[PDB]
Amino acid sequence: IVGGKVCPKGECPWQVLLLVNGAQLCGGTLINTIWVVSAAHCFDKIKNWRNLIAVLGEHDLSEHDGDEQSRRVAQVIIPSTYVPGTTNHDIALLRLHQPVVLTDHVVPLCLPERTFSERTLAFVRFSLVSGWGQLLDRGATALELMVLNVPRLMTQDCLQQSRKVGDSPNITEYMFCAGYSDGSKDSCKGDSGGPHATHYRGTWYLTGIVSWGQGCATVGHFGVYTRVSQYIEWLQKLMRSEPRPGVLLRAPFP
Amino acid sequence: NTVAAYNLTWKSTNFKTILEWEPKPVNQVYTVQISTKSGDWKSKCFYTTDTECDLTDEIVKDVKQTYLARVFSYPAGEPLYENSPEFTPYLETNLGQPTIQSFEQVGTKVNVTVEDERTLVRRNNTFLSLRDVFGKDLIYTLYYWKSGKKTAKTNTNEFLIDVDKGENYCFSVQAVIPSRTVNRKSTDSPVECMG
Amino acid sequence: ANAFLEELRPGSLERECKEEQCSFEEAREIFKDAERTKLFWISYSDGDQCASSPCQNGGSCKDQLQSYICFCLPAFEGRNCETHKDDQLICVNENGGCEQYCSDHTGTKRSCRCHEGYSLLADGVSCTPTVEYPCGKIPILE
Ligand SMILES: C[C@@H](CCc1ccccc1)Nc1c(F)c(Oc2cccc(C(=N)N)c2)nc(Oc2ccccc2C(=O)O)c1F
Ligand SMILES: C[As](C)(=O)[O-]
Ligand SMILES: [Ca+2]
Ligand SMILES: [Ca+2]
Ligand SMILES: [Ca+2]
Ligand SMILES: [Ca+2]
Ligand SMILES: [Ca+2]
Ligand SMILES: [Ca+2]
Ligand SMILES: [Ca+2]
Ligand SMILES: [Ca+2]
Repeated sequence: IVGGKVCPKGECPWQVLLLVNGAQLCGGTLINTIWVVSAAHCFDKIKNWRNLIAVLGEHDLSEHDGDEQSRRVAQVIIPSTYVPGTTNHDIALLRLHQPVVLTDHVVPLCLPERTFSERTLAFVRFSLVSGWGQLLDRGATALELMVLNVPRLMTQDCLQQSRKVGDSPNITEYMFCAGYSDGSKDSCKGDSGGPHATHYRGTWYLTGIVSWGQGCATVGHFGVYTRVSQYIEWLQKLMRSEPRPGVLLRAPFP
Repeated sequence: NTVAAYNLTWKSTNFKTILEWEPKPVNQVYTVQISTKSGDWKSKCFYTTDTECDLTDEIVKDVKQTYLARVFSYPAGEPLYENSPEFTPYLETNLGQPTIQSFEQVGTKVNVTVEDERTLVRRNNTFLSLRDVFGKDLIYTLYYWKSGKKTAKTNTNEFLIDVDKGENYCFSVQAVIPSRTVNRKSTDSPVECMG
Repeated sequence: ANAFLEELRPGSLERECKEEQCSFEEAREIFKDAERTKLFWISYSDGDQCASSPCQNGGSCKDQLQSYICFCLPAFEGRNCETHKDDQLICVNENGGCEQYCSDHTGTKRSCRCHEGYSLLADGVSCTPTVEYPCGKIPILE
């Protein structure tokens, strides 16, 4: 996170830490006890498929305070339409091998239904963004979970207020922009997959997956997030499907 | 398909704020949204075929705040939209035309009173007057003739001018907000003369 | 107005313009000066827009210069008090008042629902947790 604050222990309970071969990989979002939502791009150059661990209740990467729980991931499902190295459809669904236990420091974020998100949650300005990513472009990673509040933007605005970079990948209907254009705050490499949660009438919902941007907190560029609302029923259909053997699964979208 | 709205204009007088825009709907309907620079967007005028939206009840919750609005176009069979210029009520809302409440002759001095025209700002169901809203920022300006054209200024609603005990003077006032540089003066009221 | 032997008498704003309805000359015949007659006339001719009785549903109307202002009762709004706020109860409006999910309805009233782990209260809009760890809640703060 660039320009955020350390989230206090327990106030970002749906934050998951993805580890591959023991190393820190990406963030995620607990959606219930067995599933977590992440970004498809974290798995692009992953070779060790059965060496994927999901850690919850985590806060400080430099200590084990017995609040953290880890499970191995049995399945990562990405849309067949996603093309590695690119930008579109950057979403992944992981089936935890064993269900974690909801505790004071382990609670899932609510995955809303398409219309509530599309017509209601889409209009609350600020939403939270968190993770253990770089504290600035190419800078170091954080040890304690970091949070950031960022204002959402309609794509037309996002396009109207950004420096016209002739190589920038188009912002599709599967993503939305959010953050600041003055280079002060933004998600950053290492946070991908993490949650963008919107608060509404006493409850928190999953509205976006940290996905991409032109370098962290660049002037004239907002961070772009995966539009989770477009994948609600796809997410639902998959959570109802029997475990198709093999860890990776490129399910058809939709 | 649709066509994005355009020429979104704010029209405001005594806080009755109404957003207008073009064009006239032809196989499309509109929806408007309002918000302060950093607040959640509130939808008003749902699927309206009209080219205007009454935003008074929203803007009068804090007249000193700055609001931006947008107008969406939906096909009548993210959508297109256009943002409105920004509008800070307190500094841009038009001061209606004033109204001389009376003009009592006290000896050689004559007292002219301007009535506090009601604004749309409410408080406990009641409507605050222009003076409860602007306070010391509101200056009323009196014009009076006997061939002549004299003026006077007051930071209340009453004037006391020296009339030549010999003729029937005439009046007309103007509300002025000195601090402004935009819509700082109102249209002159209807002329009132002593019979 | 002008009667047989009235203009033999010097003009009068009440008698001629307030009492009776005057013309532009008659007013000019009174105020004498062009600009003085103009100033009076611009207000004397740009009528009472509230005459067409344009403010509906109980609103009051303040006339203006080729315009007016409507002051509406609490449950109404719009340029002429046409909008009934009581009728705006649709999901695209404050999530239809629903705490969580709002289902819009045509002839029927909007109906609220909830997310797994919550239950709709009796008020028909609120949701209460049915389980110890409902989804969008931070235990340490709750
Ligand atoms: C998705 C794809 C499209 C290609 C592309 C990449 C960049 C720009 C346009 C297209 N490419 C990528 C990203 F978009 C990306 O995005 C952001 C991630 C977080 C924050 C960002 C920000 N807000 N600045 C931007 N991070 C990427 O890699 C990481 C490298 C080092 C460490 C962590 C990384 C990671 O997290 O995956 C990456 F490969
Ligand atoms: C949203 As963009 C083009 O600034 O990166
Ligand atoms: Ca730890
Ligand atoms: Ca006459
Ligand atoms: Ca006459
Ligand atoms: Ca007469
Ligand atoms: Ca008469
Ligand atoms: Ca004459
Ligand atoms: Ca005459
Ligand atoms: Ca008039």
